[PDB]
Amino acid sequence: GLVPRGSHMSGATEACLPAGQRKSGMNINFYQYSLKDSSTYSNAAYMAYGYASKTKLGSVGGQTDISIDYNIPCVSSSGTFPCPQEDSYGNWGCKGMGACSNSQGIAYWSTDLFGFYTTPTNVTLEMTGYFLPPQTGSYTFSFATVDDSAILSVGGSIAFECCAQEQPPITSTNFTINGIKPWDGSLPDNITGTVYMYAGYYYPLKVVYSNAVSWGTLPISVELPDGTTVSDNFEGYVYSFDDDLSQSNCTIPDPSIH
Ligand SMILES: [Cl-]
Ligand code: NA
Ligand code: NA
Repeated sequence: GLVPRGSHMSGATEACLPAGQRKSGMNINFYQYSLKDSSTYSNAAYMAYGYASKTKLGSVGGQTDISIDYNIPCVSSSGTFPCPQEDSYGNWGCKGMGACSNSQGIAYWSTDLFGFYTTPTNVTLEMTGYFLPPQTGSYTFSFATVDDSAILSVGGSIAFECCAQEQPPITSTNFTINGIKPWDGSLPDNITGTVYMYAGYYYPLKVVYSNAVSWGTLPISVELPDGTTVSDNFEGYVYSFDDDLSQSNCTIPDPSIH
């Protein structure tokens, strides 16, 4: 037939064609989150949008390396150095450093999260931008682990609205990856999610990440239609556009027929 039929029951992911100046990387907004609060970040509403009701701490733009790997200090006999989580032992030391004199349970200040000075022990952040698929097909995003709670959303009206990257968060809880910390322990059941994407359309992407104490971890990857994996450094795939709420044609509700 002359035209493609379209994804069944209007099932294609919404994408966008912003007409403004494209900028490399994602924007990161930082919000207050309380030290040792193991409940707030277990709620879907909080992780989708409620985080923005807490105080905004600041922001950084243009971020292409988006994985998180925050290691608390070990105040050791040889100086103060970050301790890989898997090297921590006892009550407590860090392998190759001896015993640590400092508490694992206090807030720590660092620029490890995107160069922004804050407390990676206890914070929530929102990454926004647009993913640009180079190839049409199935993309599988993943979190290798999650310390402590995280979601990933892809698509217009799921991550955010087209041409409206900078707006307050939308209320969708239709997460592509639900890595929300379970109520009473365990890892979330599944930390991959798949999206079918058409080459050359800009797909809204939101990651919301929260930590309550100590180590923070969110190693982000995507497997491309050709079977290759991109991990941590998403340069060439992720972009930002300043809002243009007046660009009438920006939203492509069905890229499979556009
Ligand atoms: Cl040691
Ligand atoms: Na780590
Ligand atoms: Na943690």
